[PDB]
Amino acid sequence: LRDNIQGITKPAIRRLARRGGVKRISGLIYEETRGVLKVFLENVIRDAVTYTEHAKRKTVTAMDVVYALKRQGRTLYGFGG
Amino acid sequence: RDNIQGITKPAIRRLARRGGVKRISGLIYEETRGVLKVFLENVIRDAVTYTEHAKRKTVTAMDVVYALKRQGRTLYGFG
Amino acid sequence: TRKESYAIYVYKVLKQVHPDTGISSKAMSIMNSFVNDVFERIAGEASRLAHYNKRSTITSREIQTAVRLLLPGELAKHAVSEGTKAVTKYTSA
Amino acid sequence: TRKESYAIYVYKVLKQVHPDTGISSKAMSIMNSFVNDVFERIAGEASRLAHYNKRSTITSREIQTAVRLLLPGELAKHAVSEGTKAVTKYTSA
Amino acid sequence: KKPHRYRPGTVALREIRRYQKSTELLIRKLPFQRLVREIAQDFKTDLRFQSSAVMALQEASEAYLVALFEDTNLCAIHAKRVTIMPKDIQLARRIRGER
Amino acid sequence: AKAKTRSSRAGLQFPVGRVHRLLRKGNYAERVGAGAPVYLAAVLEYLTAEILELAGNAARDNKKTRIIPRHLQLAVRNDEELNKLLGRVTIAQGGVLPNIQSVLLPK
Amino acid sequence: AKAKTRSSRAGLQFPVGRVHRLLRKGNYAERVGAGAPVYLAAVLEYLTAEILELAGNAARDNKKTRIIPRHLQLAVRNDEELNKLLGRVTIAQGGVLPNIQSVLLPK
DNA sequence: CTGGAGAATCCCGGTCTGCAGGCCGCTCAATTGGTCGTAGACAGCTCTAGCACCGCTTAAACGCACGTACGCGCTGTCCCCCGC
Repeated sequence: LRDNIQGITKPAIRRLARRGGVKRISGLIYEETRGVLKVFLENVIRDAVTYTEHAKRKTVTAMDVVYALKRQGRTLYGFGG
Repeated sequence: RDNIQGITKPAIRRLARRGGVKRISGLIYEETRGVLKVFLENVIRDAVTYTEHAKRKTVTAMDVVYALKRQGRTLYGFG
Repeated sequence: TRKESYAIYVYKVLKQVHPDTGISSKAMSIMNSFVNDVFERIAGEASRLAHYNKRSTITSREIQTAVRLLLPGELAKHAVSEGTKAVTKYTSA
Repeated sequence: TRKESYAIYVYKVLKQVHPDTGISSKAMSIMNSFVNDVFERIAGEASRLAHYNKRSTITSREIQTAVRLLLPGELAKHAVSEGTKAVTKYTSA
Repeated sequence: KKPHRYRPGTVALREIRRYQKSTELLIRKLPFQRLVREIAQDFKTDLRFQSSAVMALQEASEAYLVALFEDTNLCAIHAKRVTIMPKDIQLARRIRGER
Repeated sequence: AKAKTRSSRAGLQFPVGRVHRLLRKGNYAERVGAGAPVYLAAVLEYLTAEILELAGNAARDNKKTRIIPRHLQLAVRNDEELNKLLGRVTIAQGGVLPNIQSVLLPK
Repeated sequence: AKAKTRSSRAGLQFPVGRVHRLLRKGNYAERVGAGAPVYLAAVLEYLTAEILELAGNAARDNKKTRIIPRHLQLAVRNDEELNKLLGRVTIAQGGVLPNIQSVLLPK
């Protein structure tokens, strides 16, 4: 598993910005977006894995993700509750 | 009764300076007055709620501490 | 095993207000999660209130105080009215 | 009546790290507030964890997990080391 | 005998309208799962994953990214501009508290 | 006498007994008062009625007979107080409000 | 035999017995592990020592023998991990870090 | 201003299908009734601090004159992002 952050293609970020209400986009944005997304994903997954390990489990559940998001002040509905 | 005008422009300028602000427009002062008023309502409402639930008539500092804490603004040095 | 939820009561209320409106499963789970979250918020605030006042009981007064603290304006007032009405009805009957 | 605090223990810790540095009352008041804040944060997170795994007991493992979740990086590692060392020393003693 | 091309920007507005009404995910699922597993590799090996978990991460990340894009658009407009600059993103994240 | 549900006694759709059980099992306090679960059930029922009413209005506006997450998001975000309450909540498959800034409009 | 403090057994300065009592009375769980209060007191003592060391350094840099809230604020804001930990914490009379933007400087 | 032209979108039948919702058996969690212990509701007492007042004093706010630099409008250039 190497070089997957390039998997987020430029059209994907373009669609994300269009949903975000962005009309004109600079070309040197996408790598910054990828870095920020990587930071966010790392922060969430760290706590998710911490929860999974404290339960002595080997698979990560969505419910662990729910707790991790809740502890970071980002509550998500519709994934088990 | 216009205690909102008790917040004179020198105090606003001083706060901006501590905030690292160099040049200030003249329209700023009233905007700060309004924003500060909104903040004060938000805190004081909860403070009075806590004071009333305790069936008290005097607001204690601990009430303000709880109100600030539940708003995401933790304060130390008062209990 | 068996898991419980608020699905039946949510469906009852839906038929009460919009008798001719269906609901998808995902949305239904969304309401379930929403109810759970509100429950936790009110319960935690009530527990903090009780601990602050050095009390052993969670009464309806604490619930009302927590509702006032956690709800914005008109929502808080209407919820307080509803809770007081329900408490009065239950006490009378 | 009498109110307890952490003044003496913080004073001893200060004398350990800086055996000559004094302190003002406002500073140790802030110290006690910070100590209480950290205590409540860790204890609440540990209780949340215990309820998460359907367990009635709070052990040192729960506190270790809570500290790992609440403290960032090197602080978490060092605190884990301190807690483990203290636990091992107390159990051996 | 003309290409009949639309002016720069109207297509952007049309796709903004398109994507502000839809709700589906905008990212390919397989690359996102691969990246998620790659990131998780650095915390613990041989980790298994529920699919609902990966969907949860994808939804949360896309929502957060949309919010950040909306804030960045306001920041750039405050600079009386139309194109988004990375400095706008940095300022927005700093103001949010993430920096 | 025959069992009569406390929800019926207070005339509510939500299970007061389950609420009391959860209150006792949540480690929230040593003892739980008699009327507190009723109050909480009433509040939850009222809030549920509010959100369901708005969601049904939105779904009928979209001309569908079932409420989907999109309608829920629209109802929550369009209401000022509901959006204020759910300020930090992410709704799965909720989409976004179709809002476009004026300066980017073609002039 | 003679009473010996559990803190001494663990070699700590923070009162383990008080911590255990507060844990019991804090309504966190029905039962409390025996090794819990020791762990918590150790973590608290470590953090206290860290921030006290930084504050003493700051006070010495000000040629003052007593730590003031300004020293505490400076130490907390200067330490990256400590500042992140107390991100939403306001310290009374702590002031702010002396920082001026480059563009406002005379050129 | 203003028709055409082309592309984009809407809409209305027509068809298929997964799940929303209803039905059913069962069981365990809610209910009912009675016991008992004890938390707090309540009355009563004390005395602290919060409120109000008054008189000085002086630092700060205020008003104003004045001058300049900066926010803003305008213009020309180019490059780089968009439509394809």
